[PDB]
Amino acid sequence: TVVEAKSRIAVVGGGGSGSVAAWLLARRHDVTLFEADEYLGGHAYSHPVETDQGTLHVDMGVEHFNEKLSPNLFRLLTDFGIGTYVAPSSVHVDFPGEQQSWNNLDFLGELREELHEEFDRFHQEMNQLPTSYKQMSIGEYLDKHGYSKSFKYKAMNPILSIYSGCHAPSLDYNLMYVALSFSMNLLSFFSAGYWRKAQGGIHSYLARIESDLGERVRLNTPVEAVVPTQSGVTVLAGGQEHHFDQVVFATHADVTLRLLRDQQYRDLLGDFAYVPVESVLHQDESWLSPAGGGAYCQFRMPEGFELARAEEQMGSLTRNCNVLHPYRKVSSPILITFDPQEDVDPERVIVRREWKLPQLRPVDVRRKKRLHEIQGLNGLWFCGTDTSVTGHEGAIVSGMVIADRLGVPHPFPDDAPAAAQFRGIKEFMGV
Amino acid sequence: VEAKSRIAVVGGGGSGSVAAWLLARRHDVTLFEADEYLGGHAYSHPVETDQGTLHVDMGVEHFNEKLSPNLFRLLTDFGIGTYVAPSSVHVDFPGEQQSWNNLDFLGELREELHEEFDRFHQEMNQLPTSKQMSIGEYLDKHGYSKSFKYKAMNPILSIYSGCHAPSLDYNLMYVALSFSMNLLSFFSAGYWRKAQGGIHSYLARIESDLGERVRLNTPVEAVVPTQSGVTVLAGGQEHHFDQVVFATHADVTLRLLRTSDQQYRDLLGDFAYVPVESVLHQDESWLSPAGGGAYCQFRMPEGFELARAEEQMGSLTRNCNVLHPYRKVSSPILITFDPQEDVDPERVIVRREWKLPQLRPVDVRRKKRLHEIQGLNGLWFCGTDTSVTGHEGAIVSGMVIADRLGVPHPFPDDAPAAAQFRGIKEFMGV
Ligand SMILES: Cc1cc2nc3c(=O)[nH]c(=O)nc-3n(C[C@H](O)[C@H](O)[C@H](O)COP(=O)(O)OP(=O)(O)OC[C@H]3O[C@@H](n4cnc5c(N)ncnc54)[C@H](O)[C@@H]3O)c2cc1C
Ligand SMILES: Cc1cc2nc3c(=O)[nH]c(=O)nc-3n(C[C@H](O)[C@H](O)[C@H](O)COP(=O)(O)OP(=O)(O)OC[C@H]3O[C@@H](n4cnc5c(N)ncnc54)[C@H](O)[C@@H]3O)c2cc1C
Ligand code: NA
Ligand code: NA
Repeated sequence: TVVEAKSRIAVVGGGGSGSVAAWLLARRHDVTLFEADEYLGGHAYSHPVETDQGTLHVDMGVEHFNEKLSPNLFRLLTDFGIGTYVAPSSVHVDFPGEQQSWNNLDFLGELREELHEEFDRFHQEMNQLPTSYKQMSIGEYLDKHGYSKSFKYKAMNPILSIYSGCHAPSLDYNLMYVALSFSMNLLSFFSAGYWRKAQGGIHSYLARIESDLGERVRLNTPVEAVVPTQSGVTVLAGGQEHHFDQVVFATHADVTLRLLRDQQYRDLLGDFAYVPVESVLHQDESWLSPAGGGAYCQFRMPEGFELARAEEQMGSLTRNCNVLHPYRKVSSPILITFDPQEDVDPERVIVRREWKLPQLRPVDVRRKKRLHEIQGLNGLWFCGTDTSVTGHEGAIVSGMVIADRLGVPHPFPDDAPAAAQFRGIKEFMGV
Repeated sequence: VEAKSRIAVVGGGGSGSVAAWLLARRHDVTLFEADEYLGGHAYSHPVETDQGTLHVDMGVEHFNEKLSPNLFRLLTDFGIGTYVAPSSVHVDFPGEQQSWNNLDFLGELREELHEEFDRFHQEMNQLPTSKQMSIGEYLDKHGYSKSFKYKAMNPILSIYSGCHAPSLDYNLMYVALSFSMNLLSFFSAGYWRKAQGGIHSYLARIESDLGERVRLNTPVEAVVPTQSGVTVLAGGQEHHFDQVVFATHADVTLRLLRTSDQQYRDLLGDFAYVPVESVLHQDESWLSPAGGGAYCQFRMPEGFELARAEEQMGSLTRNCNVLHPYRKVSSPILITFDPQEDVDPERVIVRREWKLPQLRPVDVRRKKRLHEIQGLNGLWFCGTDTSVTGHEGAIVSGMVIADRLGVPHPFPDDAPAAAQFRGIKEFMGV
């Protein structure tokens, strides 16, 4: 397929992937970016919180990345003159009994006493692993390598749930992803992980992308349908018909399919599994740990847990924002509880967000790769979290891959690691 | 070099011992050791406590499975366990609340320097993927404060370079790598492992495995390559060998060597060292009043002058009671390296005097050049001075020499251990 310059190209979905694709495609082509909600970024949302220090753009979805893991995102932020800061992944885990806890800052707690030897063995086994087990599950490994049910549900499951989704079948996800998160110091039982945050919310780089695009962006304009035709492609958005030569989808595969209007498409876009996530921005200081109230990530398992019913019981993850270095002078509590099990005072709740995260079982990964088939067929292209590897870097680099295929080359060839990532994703996507 | 040859090993530290142990296979080896034990820098001193006798690591104590694969397999095969001893660091300076640590964000120095600690980590991480300059030159060219240089950079580097060392003159890549690999960090404790029951445990085993091939308290006096073979003068006796392997520091190697070739002085002279004094004591007045929970505690004495900063050195204490096996103990276990202030003689268990090599790019360039005199006049060189830094660097150079003498790398199966060996063998130019 040959795509001429100055073509009319639409971008459906304006999250991180859409926005990057739209922004690079604004060079070379005439682009329009359709976004259902009142802002750019989607999972990258920074909610304004009023405080004594000013207005804070509090990250409720996407929060963390770093310069090793996310090179392209890092250069992008740099060039936009956006600073990053270190937000170490300090973790404290609370369970029902007296002193029934553990943390990655000190060696205190009954669970630490009960489990230290397994935390220690785990780190060794994880590190020796990347160097069978090709697509294995973390749960299968734990069982086959004699780890206690206590480690499985009191250590493994909570740590995995500091992201990776609480509702998610965390113990079923790919072994290599856990082995890598541990070797790369993203998760650890002995130290806080090396995580970075963007200066003045993650939205900062999107807010710039938004200005740079200007009139090309349609906020509050949900697409209703994308109909490829003999002539070109027809987009029905915000009660109007639009004529384009190409259409780029940066929406979740389920949304992509509902908007697309062949049953090869139903095969490749249907069956994509998701996990509900509820981010709750609140100020109810009763969620803070009485012993670990100084750690960034605080996990709490409610009363009547019962280790035998462990698959049924679920804990809640709170994020102590006041522990973030920019929020040090701020006097008002800033908490984020994901999927709260116990109650959260409605009087103290700033806002709630309801999102869906893709599952990461090797089958889901196998599904993603297969999309290479419908790429650049009937003037359609697919990018986003569902077409790429996990994380923000994965999403925004996927948008870069599609933009590159439409004659806008990778913006940072100079940056060796950023070029390597792009080469990786382009290869993963089969584009 | 034919099999069943008579080979001597001068120096019985980690490198010697590993080389001797692998060379016991294929050849008839003798291991000469000046001191009463095997290991040298790897020393574990017995300390009596209510819970038991502890083999307290006073020299070499840190490694991990990523950094030290060969050392790790060696320990495993000998049935020796390892534990996590995170590199928690607290830095104390003369004023009120004039400190910083890698566990929390408290302290005046933390307030004064947070932005630079943060910038540093980014710059370090982006660097190996981008420099034969010093850490000091980099710091200066990249606008870092003299406060950062002497109150943050210099103390953190102290953990393994020694409070004395012109640490700021050491190569940049060594710092860039120590930071990217989470060995040193201003935001988290480093992933460091310790051997269970002291580091000596693996040496104590090689000692048994060698038996009568080991000659302790037998300092070599001279190594004279002859027309016939080589002649070793050790403990007032003449010994006849076909090959001689030196696992002693280059300065010691030269003093022992008697060759009449100027080149030897060129390659072995000019090697720079740094004195280190390890002090195993129980004087709790060395613990930080604020950071007494961190593993590595640095203290700069009163009258520090930021302008005279090159002249003043601080002292590094190691809070052993923070180690997980030492958690039930009730007697303080401290190790102060190069104490500036007075340490109570009533509370001093023992002292050790050692010398560490300098790691300026010139020193690194010297090490590589030794490839010239290797396997000449029936002599071979291994050790800390012929290899990259650390215990792995040391024992793997002993393995490289053993492999050159027909004893192949013992762990080809272990992919990372094979890769390290391939690396060192290449670095050494052997
Ligand atoms: C709670 C949460 C926390 C996360 N934390 C991290 C983290 O710290 N780091 C990290 O790297 N990743 C994290 N992620 C993963 C995240 O999904 C990705 O990082 C990335 O943001 C996904 O980008 P995306 O644009 O493909 O998806 P989305 O962000 O979901 O973008 C899709 C967009 O399409 C829009 N859209 C939907 N329907 C229509 C329509 N009809 N017409 C037009 N537009 C439409 C949506 O409104 C949305 O803006 C997190 C995700 C969640 C949900
Ligand atoms: C205080 C200190 C702490 C350290 N901590 C660490 C750490 O945590 N981790 C790490 O990886 N590295 C550490 N090191 C670095 C250390 O030098 C190496 O890890 C390694 O132990 C060096 O091995 P080596 O055998 O080459 O040198 P050495 O250990 O010094 O061995 C040389 C041996 O030669 C002997 N010898 C000297 N003269 C003669 C003679 N005339 N005849 C015969 N034998 C002789 C000596 O007695 C000694 O046993 C530390 C070093 C010191 C001094
Ligand atoms: Na600690
Ligand atoms: Na912290």
